[PDB]
Amino acid sequence: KGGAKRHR
Amino acid sequence: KPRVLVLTGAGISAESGIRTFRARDPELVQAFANARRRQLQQPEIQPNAAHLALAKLQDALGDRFLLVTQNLDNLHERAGNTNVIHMHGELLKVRCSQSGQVLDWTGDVTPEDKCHCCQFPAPLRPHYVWFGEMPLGMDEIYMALSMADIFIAIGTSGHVYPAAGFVHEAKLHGAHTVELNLEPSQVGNEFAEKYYGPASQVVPEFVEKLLKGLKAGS
Ligand SMILES: [Zn+2]
Repeated sequence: KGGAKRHR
Repeated sequence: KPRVLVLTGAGISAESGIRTFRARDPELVQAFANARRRQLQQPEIQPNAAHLALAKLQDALGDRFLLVTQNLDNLHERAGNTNVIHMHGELLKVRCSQSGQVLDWTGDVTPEDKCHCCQFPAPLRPHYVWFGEMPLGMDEIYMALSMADIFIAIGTSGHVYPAAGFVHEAKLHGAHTVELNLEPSQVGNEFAEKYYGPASQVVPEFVEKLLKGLKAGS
């Protein structure tokens, strides 16, 4: 969970 | 009564005339951001029945409700929701590049515009979160997920993380999961209950269903 905003 | 957490995406604002933001070059990027901010100030742009049903839901549940959105628009606020967590920030805000303080902003942003929080005014930066950047309000969101009895995702594609992982987090913590979408999301099969159709129809119908089951109004 968490992390940068990212596409699949 | 039960705690309810709602996650919304671009699909819920589509019927209000709001398109996906940027599906690079700073000047062009600023122009697009400025056009989208401007769009939000037009009288013809209004919250739709789906937005309004979510305000009714917060009115019924009070502090047992939390709305988290991926959207940059202010339509949830205009509909009457409060304490909306914008995990990807907002178009009608900017951030001081120096202090990090967030400011309301309605007009164009230009390199001429400066903060009023610092000893010597600093440049303003977007408040929205772009791909690669860190989302907002995550501690509060994960805390809410860990306590939610029902998790409802509305108008989300299932393509954008961390938001697309929330349904998994909900499951891990024992929440009932509901998807309300125009069509199945990338993680549609991960939800326990799901309804498909235009948000302006599907969301008010579900909210009525839920409120009645909660014996908490209409
Ligand atoms: Zn400042």
